[PDB]
Amino acid sequence: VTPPPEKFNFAEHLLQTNRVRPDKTAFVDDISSLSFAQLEAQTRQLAAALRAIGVKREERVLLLMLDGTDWPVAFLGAIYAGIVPVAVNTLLTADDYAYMLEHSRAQAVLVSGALHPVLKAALTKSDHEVQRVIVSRPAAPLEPGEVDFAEFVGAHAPLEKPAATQADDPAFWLYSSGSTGRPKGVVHTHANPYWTSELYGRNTLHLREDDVCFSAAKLFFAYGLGNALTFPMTVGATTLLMGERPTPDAVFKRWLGGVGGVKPTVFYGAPTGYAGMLAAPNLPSRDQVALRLASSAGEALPAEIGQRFQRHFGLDIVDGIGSTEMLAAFLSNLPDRVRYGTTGWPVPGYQIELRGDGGGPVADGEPGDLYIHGPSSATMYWGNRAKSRDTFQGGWTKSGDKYVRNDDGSYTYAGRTDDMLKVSGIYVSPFEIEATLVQHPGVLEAAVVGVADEHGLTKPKAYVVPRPGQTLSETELKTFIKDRLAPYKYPRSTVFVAELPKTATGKIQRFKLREGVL
Amino acid sequence: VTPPPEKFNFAEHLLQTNRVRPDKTAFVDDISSLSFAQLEAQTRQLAAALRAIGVKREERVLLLMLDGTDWPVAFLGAIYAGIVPVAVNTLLTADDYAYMLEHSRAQAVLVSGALHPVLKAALTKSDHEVQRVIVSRPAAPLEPGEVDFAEFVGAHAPLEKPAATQADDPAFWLYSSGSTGRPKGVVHTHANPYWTSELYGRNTLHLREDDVCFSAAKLFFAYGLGNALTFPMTVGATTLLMGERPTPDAVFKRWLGGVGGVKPTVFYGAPTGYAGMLAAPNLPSRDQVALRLASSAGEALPAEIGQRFQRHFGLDIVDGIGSTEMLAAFLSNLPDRVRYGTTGWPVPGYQIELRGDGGGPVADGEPGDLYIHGPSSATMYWGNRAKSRDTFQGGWTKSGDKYVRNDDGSYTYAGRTDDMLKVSGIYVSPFEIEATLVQHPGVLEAAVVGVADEHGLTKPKAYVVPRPGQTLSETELKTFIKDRLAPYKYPRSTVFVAELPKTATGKIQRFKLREGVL
Ligand SMILES: Nc1ncnc2c1ncn2[C@@H]1O[C@H](COP(=O)(O)OC(=O)c2cnc(Cl)s2)[C@@H](O)[C@H]1O
Ligand SMILES: Nc1ncnc2c1ncn2[C@@H]1O[C@H](COP(=O)(O)OC(=O)c2cnc(Cl)s2)[C@@H](O)[C@H]1O
Repeated sequence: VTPPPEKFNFAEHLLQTNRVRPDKTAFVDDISSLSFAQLEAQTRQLAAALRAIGVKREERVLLLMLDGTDWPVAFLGAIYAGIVPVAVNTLLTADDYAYMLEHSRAQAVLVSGALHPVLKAALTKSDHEVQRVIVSRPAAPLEPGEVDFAEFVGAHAPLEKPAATQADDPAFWLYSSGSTGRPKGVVHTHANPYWTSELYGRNTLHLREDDVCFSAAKLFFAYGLGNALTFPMTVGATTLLMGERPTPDAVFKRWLGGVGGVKPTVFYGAPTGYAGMLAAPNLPSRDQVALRLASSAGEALPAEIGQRFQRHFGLDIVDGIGSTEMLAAFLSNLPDRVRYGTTGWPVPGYQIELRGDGGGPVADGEPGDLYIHGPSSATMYWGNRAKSRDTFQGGWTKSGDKYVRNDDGSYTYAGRTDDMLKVSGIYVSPFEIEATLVQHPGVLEAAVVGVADEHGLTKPKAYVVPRPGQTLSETELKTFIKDRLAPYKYPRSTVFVAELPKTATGKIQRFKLREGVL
Repeated sequence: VTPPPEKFNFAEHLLQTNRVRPDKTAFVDDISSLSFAQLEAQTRQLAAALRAIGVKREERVLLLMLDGTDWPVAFLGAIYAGIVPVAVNTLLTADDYAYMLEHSRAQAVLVSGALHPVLKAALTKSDHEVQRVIVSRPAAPLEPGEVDFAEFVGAHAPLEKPAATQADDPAFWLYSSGSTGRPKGVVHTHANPYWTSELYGRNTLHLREDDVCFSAAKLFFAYGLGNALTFPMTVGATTLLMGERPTPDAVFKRWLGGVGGVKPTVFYGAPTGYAGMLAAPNLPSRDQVALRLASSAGEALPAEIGQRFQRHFGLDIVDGIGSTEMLAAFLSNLPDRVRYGTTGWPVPGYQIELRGDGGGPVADGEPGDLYIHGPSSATMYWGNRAKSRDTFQGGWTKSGDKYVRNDDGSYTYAGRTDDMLKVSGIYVSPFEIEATLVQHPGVLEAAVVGVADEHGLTKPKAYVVPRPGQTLSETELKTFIKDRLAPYKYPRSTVFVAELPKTATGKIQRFKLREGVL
C-alpha cells in the first residue's frame, strides 16, 4: 500500500476516489439515499456551513447521531473543513455527554432528533463551549440557536477546497472507556482510516465496488466506522445504514432486501449478535440472502458459533480483533482462511508482539500482553498524557489484551489485563456497574464479573450481598441501573450471596466469582 | 468588630476561643457528643492525620458528610492543617461528586458511610486525585486502602500548631449551582467566617454561651455552616446536630429535648420547613420548648408563616437573606425588629446597593438588582474567571436577586434575575427539571416555572406537551422523575398542554406560564 502523501485530507480522498461513480448509491437507509455525487455535494456544503458558524480548523464538533445518510455527511463534512468530528456512542447518558462536551471543547453538536433530549440535558448541566446545535431529523420543536441539519447544509454553497491538512494531522476522535476514569479521547489522523481501509477493508476483506455493506455495529464504533463508511467508500461499495437497534428481526429484514432495494453482500457484527441470530427460529436460509462475507469483531468468536453459522449458510464468520486505538483489525482470520477459536493472523502491515511480565518474549502457547505496531494507531488520548504514555510508546500500542500465539501463527484471546468486559462489542466497566448497584438502598456490597454463557460469550454477572432487613429482586436492580447508566450496562444475571470472597486485605476475590464458587 | 489579624487560622481561632470551656458540650448528635476539649483534640489529630497521608497546605479535601459530631472535626481539622475542605451537599449524584472531585483536585475524601456508595461511583467514573478515603461511620465493609474516621483520627498524635495561614488565604470551599453549567466552587477565606460569626451570629442574633443551637439547614449549606458551627463556636454555645432528614417530627423530637439531654434555644431553617411544622398536628406548644430565637433563610419568608408562628409561639421568625458567596446574612430582620413581608435591614458591616438597568441607583420603592459590599464575600469561583468577573466586581458582590427598598429602610424581595428557583429554600434550576422531563419517551416539550403555593412558597410547576402517538399519564411521569431528581426538585404540579407559548426562535415564553395563561 502506498503511503498517503504528506498533504492529505481523508474526506477529500474519499470523495475523489468516487468521482468515477457519481450516480452509484453511496448510502441508503430506511428513508433516504445518497449517491456518491450527492454525498460529495452535501459533504462540502456542510463543510462550508460549519466554517460559516465560526468553527475553525482543528476545533472539535460532537457528532451524536444514529446511523443514517446524514451521518457520513456530518463526519466527512467536518473532516473536509479540517474540523475534528468527535463521533460518540448514541446510548449514553446526559452525564456522559456533558463530560464529552467539556473535554472535547466541542464548538458545535450535530445530533439526531431522537438524541436531542439527552443532549439538551448534557448542555444544561455542563460547562461546554457549544455555539450551535445542528439537529438531523428533529423530533421536537427546535430551540433557539438550533438549526435543522438539512436546512443548514442546504443554506451553504459547497466549500471549494478541503482544508490543507497533513496526513498526520488529527482528523477525528472516538471515545474509549477504561475500567475506571473518564472515557479517553482517542485522536486519529487523516492517514489512519486510509491505512485501515487499504490494509484491512481492501487487502484483507477484499471489499469491492459491487458490494452492499451492512454493519450491525454502528458508525460511532471504530469497527462500524470502517465497515460502513471508510471501507466501502474506499472501494465504491454501497452501504446500507440502519438507525434502529440491530435485533435479529431487524438484521434479517435488511439481509432479505427489505430496505433500499438492496441485499447486503457483506455483513458485520458481534459474536453475541451472530449467536442470537443463529438461535432465531426465523433465521433465513442461504438461498434467501446475498451474503458473501460475514465479518465479526468486538469479542472473541466461540468456535461453536462460527461452525454453526458455516453449517447453516456455507459461509464462515471471519473474526478479527481491532481496537479504538488501532481503528481497525490488526489480527484477523481471512475470508478463505478461518480458524475458529482464534483471531487468525497478523493483518499484513501490522506487527504483533506478545510480552510477558518482564516485557520480554513469551513462548508459543503461553499468554502475553498484546502490543501492536501499525500505521493506523491513534496519536494520543487527548488531554491525558499519563494514559497516553502508558498506551503509546515507540510506535507500539498496548492493547490491554492477553493473547496466545499458536503453532500455526494464529492468535487466541487469553483475556483482558484490566477487568473490562465486552458485551455486544461495547466496552463495559464492571466497576461502574458495581458502584451503581451499591447505591441501591437494599444493597450492602456488590461485585460484577465477566462470566461466559454456554456459548463462551462473556456477560456481566452481579454478585450482590443484600442489606439485613431487606429483600431484593433482580429486576428491581436492573431498573435501578437503567435509571442511572447507559441502557446496556446491566448484569445479565444476578446472584444474591451472604458474603463476598475477599483476601485478608478485604480485596474481593473476583476470580472465585468468575470461576463459579458461588 | 475588630478585623482578624493578618496571620489567622480560623480553626485555631475557634479552638482558642473555647479553651475557657473545655468541658462544655460543643456538639452532640444521636449517638455521640464532643466537649470543646474533645473537639480540639480530635480536630488536631485529624489535622495531623491528613498531613501524615501527604495532603499539603492549600490542597483540597472533599468533605461529604451528614451532620454529626464528626463533621466539625473534619472541617476544622482540615482548616487547622491549612488544608482546604470542600464541604458539599450530601444529596447530589455520583456525577456531581465526580465533577467536584476533578474540579477541586481533592486529595482525600472524608465521607459518611451512608454516602460511601455515591462516592464510590464518583471515584470510579472520574479522573480524580484522591489519595485516601476516610469513612465516618461506615455502613458497609471498608474497601482496601480505606480507613475508618475514628481509627484515622485515633491513630495520629495531635498537630502541635496550626498552619501559619493568613486571614485572606482560602480556608474552605462551598459549591453553589446556577441555572446552567456546573456547580461553582465558592472560595472562602479564613477571615470570612470570622466576619459572619461576629457581625451576624454575635452582633445581630446575639448568640451566647448558654444557647443550644439546632439548624434544620445542614452544615454544608452556607446558612447551616454558620448556624451550627461557626456561630456557636464563636460564642461557646452548644450545638445539636442531626444526620437524618429534618422533618417536623424529627425537629420536634429535638426541640423537646429528645437528644443529648438538651433543648434547643435557637432554631434555624427554611420557610418551607416552618410552614411544614405549623401544619403538623403534633406542633409543640411554646411551654414545651426552650426556643428563644427562630431564624429563617433560603427563600423569602411569607408573612403569614411568620405571623402564624408568632401567634402560636409568641416568638417571631427572624428572616435574613444570605448567600453562598456572602457566607451569611447581609440583610436581616432583628430579634427585636421584625417586619414580615421584608428581609429587614442591612446587617451592620455590610453595604447594600440596588442597581437599575444601567448600574445606577434606583429610587425607593422601585426594584433594583441587589449588590452587597461586605467583609465575608467569597474571593472568586474557583477556575471560572468569567462567572467570577460577573459576580465579584471591585468589592461588590452581585446577588442575582432583585429587591425594593421601603420607606423604613427595610428591603422587600422582588424575585431573581436568572430563572433559578429556591424551593424549600434550596437552589433548583427549572432547566434541569425540563431536561429531565423531555428524556421521558412520551414527552415532546416541557417548561418549568416557579409558582407560589397556598402558603406563598415557590414550588416548581411543569407544563408538559405530550408526544403525539404516545400514552403518557401524570402518574407515570411522577414515577419517572422520582428516581431521577432529588425530592425538593419535584414539580408540585404538572399540567399537560397541547403547546407551549414560544417566540419565533423557539424560546419558551415562560412569563406567560407564570401568568396562568395555560
Ligand atoms: N475478535 C475479538 N476477539 C477477542 N476480543 C476482541 C475482539 N474484538 C474486539 N475485542 C476486544 O475489544 C477490545 C477493543 O475494543 P474497542 O471497543 O477498543 O475496539 C473494538 O472492539 C473494535 C473491533 N474491531 C475493530 Cl476494526 S475496532 C480489544 O482490546 C479486545 O479486548
Ligand atoms: N431570606 C431570604 N429571602 C429571600 N430570598 C433568599 C433568602 N435567603 C436566601 N435567599 C435566596 O437564596 C439565594 C442564595 O441562595 P444560597 O443557597 O447561595 O445561600 C443561602 O440561601 C443562604 C441563606 N442564608 C445564609 Cl446565612 S446562606 C439568594 O440570592 C436569594 O435568591
